[PDB]
Amino acid sequence: GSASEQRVTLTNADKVLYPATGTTKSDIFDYYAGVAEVMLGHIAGRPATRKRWPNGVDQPAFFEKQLALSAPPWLSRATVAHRSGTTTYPIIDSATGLAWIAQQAALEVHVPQWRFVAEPGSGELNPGPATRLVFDLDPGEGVMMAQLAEVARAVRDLLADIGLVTFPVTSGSKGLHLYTPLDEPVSSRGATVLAKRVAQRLEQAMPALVTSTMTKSLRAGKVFVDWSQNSGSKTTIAPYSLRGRTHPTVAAPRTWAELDDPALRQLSYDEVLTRIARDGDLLERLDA
Ligand SMILES: Nc1nc2c(ncn2[C@H]2C[C@H](O)[C@@H](COP(=O)(O)OP(=O)(O)OP(=O)(O)O)O2)c(=O)[nH]1
Ligand SMILES: [Mn+2]
Repeated sequence: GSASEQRVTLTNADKVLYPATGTTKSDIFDYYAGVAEVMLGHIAGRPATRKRWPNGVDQPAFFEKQLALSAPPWLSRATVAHRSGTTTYPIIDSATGLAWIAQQAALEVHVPQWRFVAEPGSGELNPGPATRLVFDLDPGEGVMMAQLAEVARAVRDLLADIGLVTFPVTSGSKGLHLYTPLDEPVSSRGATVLAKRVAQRLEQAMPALVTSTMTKSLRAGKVFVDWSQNSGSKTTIAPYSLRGRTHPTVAAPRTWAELDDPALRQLSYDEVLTRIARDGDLLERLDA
């Protein structure tokens, strides 16, 4: 047989991971198979952080970064050297990798905004430049859909001023993520400076509606435009990832027109599958 053959065996297919909806391991396994083609492009080359709920969303969960030796040997992996040590992460780059994610009850896949880059001579994978910016728009107390959308459109307009395109993704939880592919990749530190400059410019433009800082007392009635996830040490829920919440909602790509809907809400995994069939990947232009 082939040494590099990728195989995953689904166990406990009937096990309910979302008690509120009765969503099972098998549901999740089929979901990740269903979204593989559109999901993979946006996690390719990135260290994948997992959040796992072995007995579902009403039972304890844990983040996992290092790839355990018990994990399939055929999974791609690469190392990040940080201040305190060294971490070797999985890189999910095949449908069977996503099958492994399902089998792990890794409901959530989280990635940074940079990709590993192979050295010309050595071929060793090392962290490379940011390929895209992400903004996390977190609505504060009492912020309406009209305001959050208004703020998203303001971000998009400022980015267009600098020749960039913006893609909205409702997070699956409470807020809204905006991605923009960089014309020239730049260091994560540089990406973070740029993202910060954008958030501060918007805050200057609409200080009643937007904050660029974490400070808790300034949050009420404002959208927090979080630029800090562009840090190379930070990770953000991957597009098409499930969320480990009461319902199986998804970090779902949207159209700008959809954000114009006052009835805007998070989308469930079944809706996301139907939308892929109809429209393909709304994020097709974000990566590759
Ligand atoms: N403890 C821990 N926290 C993490 C890690 N990676 C990311 N986080 C935090 C920072 C991210 O903002 C967050 C990802 O999911 P959250 O629900 O907290 O933020 P998200 O923007 O997805 O939801 P929202 O739209 O604000 O309701 O988790 C990690 O490895 N360990
Ligand atoms: Mn948020």
